[PDB]
Amino acid sequence: ETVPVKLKPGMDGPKVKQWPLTEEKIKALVEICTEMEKEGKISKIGPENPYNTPVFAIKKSTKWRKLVDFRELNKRTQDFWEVQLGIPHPAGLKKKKSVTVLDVGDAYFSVPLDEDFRKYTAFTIPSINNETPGIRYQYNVLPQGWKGSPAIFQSSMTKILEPFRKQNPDIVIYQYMDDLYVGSDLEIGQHRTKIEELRQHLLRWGLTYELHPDKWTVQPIVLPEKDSWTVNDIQKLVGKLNWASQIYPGIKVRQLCKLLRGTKALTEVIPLTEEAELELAENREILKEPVHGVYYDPSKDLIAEIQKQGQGQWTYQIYQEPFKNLKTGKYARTNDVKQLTEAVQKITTESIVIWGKTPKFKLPIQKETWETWWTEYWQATWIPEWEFVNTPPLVKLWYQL
Amino acid sequence: PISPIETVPVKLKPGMDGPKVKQWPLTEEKIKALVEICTEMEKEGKISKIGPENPYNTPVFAIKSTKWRKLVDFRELNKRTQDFWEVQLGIPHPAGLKKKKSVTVLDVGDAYFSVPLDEDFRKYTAFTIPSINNETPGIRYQYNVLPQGWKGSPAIFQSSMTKILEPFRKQNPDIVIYQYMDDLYVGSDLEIGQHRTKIEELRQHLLRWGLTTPQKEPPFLWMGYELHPDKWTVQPIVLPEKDSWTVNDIQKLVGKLNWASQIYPGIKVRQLCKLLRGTKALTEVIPLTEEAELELAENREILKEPVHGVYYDPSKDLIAEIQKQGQGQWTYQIYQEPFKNLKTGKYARMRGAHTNDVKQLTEAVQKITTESIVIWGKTPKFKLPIQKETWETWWTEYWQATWIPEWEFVNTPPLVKLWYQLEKEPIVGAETFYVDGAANRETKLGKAGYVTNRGRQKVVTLTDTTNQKTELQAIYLALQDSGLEVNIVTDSQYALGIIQAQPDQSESELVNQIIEQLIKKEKVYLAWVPAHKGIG
Ligand SMILES: COc1cc(F)c(C(=O)c2ccnc(Nc3ccc(C#N)cc3)n2)c(F)c1
Repeated sequence: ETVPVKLKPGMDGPKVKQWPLTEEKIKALVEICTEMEKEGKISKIGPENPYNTPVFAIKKSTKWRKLVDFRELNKRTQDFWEVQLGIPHPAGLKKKKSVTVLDVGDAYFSVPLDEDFRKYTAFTIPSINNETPGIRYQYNVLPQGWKGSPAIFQSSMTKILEPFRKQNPDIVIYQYMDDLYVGSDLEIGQHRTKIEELRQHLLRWGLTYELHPDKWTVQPIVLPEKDSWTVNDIQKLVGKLNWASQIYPGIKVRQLCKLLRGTKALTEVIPLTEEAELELAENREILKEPVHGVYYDPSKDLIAEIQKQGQGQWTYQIYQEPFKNLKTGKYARTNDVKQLTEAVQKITTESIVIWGKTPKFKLPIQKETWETWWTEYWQATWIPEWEFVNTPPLVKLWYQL
Repeated sequence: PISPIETVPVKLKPGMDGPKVKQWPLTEEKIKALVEICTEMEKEGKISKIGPENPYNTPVFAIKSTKWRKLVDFRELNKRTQDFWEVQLGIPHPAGLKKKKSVTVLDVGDAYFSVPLDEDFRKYTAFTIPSINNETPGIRYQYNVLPQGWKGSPAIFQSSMTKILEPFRKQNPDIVIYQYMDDLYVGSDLEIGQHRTKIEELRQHLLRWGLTTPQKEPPFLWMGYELHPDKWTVQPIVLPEKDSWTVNDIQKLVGKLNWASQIYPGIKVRQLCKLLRGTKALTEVIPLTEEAELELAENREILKEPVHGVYYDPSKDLIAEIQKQGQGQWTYQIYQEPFKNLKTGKYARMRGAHTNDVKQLTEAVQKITTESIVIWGKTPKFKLPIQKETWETWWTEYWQATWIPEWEFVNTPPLVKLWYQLEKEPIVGAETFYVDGAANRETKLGKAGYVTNRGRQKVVTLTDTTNQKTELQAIYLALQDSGLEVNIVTDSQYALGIIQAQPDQSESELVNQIIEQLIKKEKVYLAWVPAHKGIG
């Protein structure tokens, strides 16, 4: 049976250009698509389908896997998968000691896609140097990467997980696009054993990564530990505090701009006055707590900003309204683009676990460079929204650790 | 013939109904022409007489050797027809083609008229040969095949042709067939004998499907290229020798040089292009500046010897070499064996108001990388005129992420280098300038000045300025008056932003002058402070 899918009101299907692919990935996509056609998941199509969403190959471990970029289709179908069939997000997920991520994309390929929606899922396998017109397909089944798929499969997913949920009432299982997030408080051993039990239930239905949300603790903006303070050091201090007070209610800076008056040499050493190291230390303590007055709004989009620090470390903030930070963090250790790509995936994963939503990313990189390289290191099954930005380098020196 | 192929189903736009344009009255000779033509077309099955039941119409007419042509004006049916997939999302580049022993072009005769139209759609293609002075009922036909000038015809034809070729392609992997409009280019590595044989089998296969075909021999003119089986080049480029250059002459000259630059190394057009700048009449004469005239000469020299490119050997790496030509102009060549270019190119676009050569080189590299993936499906190995140390210095410190594929230093001056560095720490024993700049929005007046830790103080006044400009001025002030070493405190994120990117070139003269200063210095530390917080 098929569930009726209708796009947004008065809006047409996606017509997104296929970004150039290298030969190895074009090959992988031919291999993969010949098999799926053989298995009836997709069918060739004719010129009378004007639609087109981008497709690419990743690895996710040397098995090529096909990644369809349904970001546009998702925008244009959002009434269907958010309002008519929305999957609710559990607030307790972020509270579990251990959250394991299981790929269940294989499930959708057993459900037929509404015959009248299929045309909107067209994609192209292009050829090198355009020597032969692209190979064109559309889906016959719920495709991976479309937010419509888990919305439709929702009914069958809860049937499958029903036994396991009943037998383990303190496990939270959350579905976001092609993945299941499974959270418990068990000892890591018992937790893993429970995941293995969950696989078996999945395994009977055609469905053949470990987080620790508790440890997730904000990176508090940090104020230099010193005994010796030059004019420069204090200047940088006021700069970093000034900016913090944009976010943190009750950040005071005056007893420090106190010592910063007079046009004194930058290198000149300046004694920390009593009030000064007091106002300073008080700010330290405010900077350790969460922002008073900032709250997630379910109707609003999430934004993520990333800054290249140096030396393989990146800082980020997630907000909905600028300077009203919902979360801040850092990320560890090669290649700039590789690290950015990794950081974006980590941040998206946390974002899904916390709000059941992915952020729109402001990325500090030239468009064509991100575009050229990101799939060489992309491991996830989803793709966040992104845009390309020219980072204020002041913004970034306020987030060092 | 009319291909026995399946038809492609087609629909009007949701909401829309078939066209109903009233047939204008035609002169009797025009009427006579159309009747003869439609009779011949009817006999071959191209069209069908239709009844008065069919309510759709499109205006038909006829144009003048003393042969007549039937023009069906499909403006209305077209805007009411569905959108189709694009025929070509791109055009091959010769540099991407593999060398071939023999190459043949067959043109499909009467392409559109040899493919059937979806029966459910034909009705909307109804047209009407008017009677003399429009007194009686017209003669009404509808199309059975793809109409000339209809929206869906290029796509459905190409798809039909692709569908048809599929067998032959599958039974003939070592043969290359390229579909372009109503031509087929066919290439193989067979000796002429077995080739012309494979070519006949292809024809016979086309014939069984309703497509007739011739045979032209190389070189083939196509998309402004000249294709041989072992080399390629651009269409013959003739640079006018003339005493007076109009805007339109210079436009066409820049167009030809740009096109020629795909294979003629080091073509330049910056100075020619500067002439075009401005509001300017097509017919207006533009005297060539000296640099423009020097440019014309150099290209002139470059274009004398015919140059061809080689084809791609997939068993070998691609080497890409880039050189700075100066003034934000970059040139490159791509070869697999030195120095037999597959193609050349140039890059000159300014991305932003302020940059340096390292940023520009990186952009050039990015443009070439994308282009290689399109043409050859892999990235080239780069040879760049920049030291490894220079490059890793800059991009580790810079806030933007970057990454360029495998590359290595090549000593081909000018070399790319950063022309100053900004200190990482306050400098001891150097004057600290607290600079400040500001503009009254209401009057355009602006003061720009400074106070140092050594009591030096100065304030100039500026006119028709802006806060942005005055803040740059204040920094420029402090650089002029200071010694080879200097600390500078500003509240301008804006000036700070620009200067921290180590620009070496800019659109603002202020910023160029500030760049003058910085290169002259021996040490410069720039510091930012929050404005109005009464810092110094
Ligand atoms: C627009 O003409 C064409 C002709 C073509 F076959 C193609 C190809 O698809 C193609 C594919 C592989 N090698 C060559 N090699 C090749 C083809 C023709 C000549 C010649 N002359 C030399 C080499 N051509 C194409 F993209 C454009």
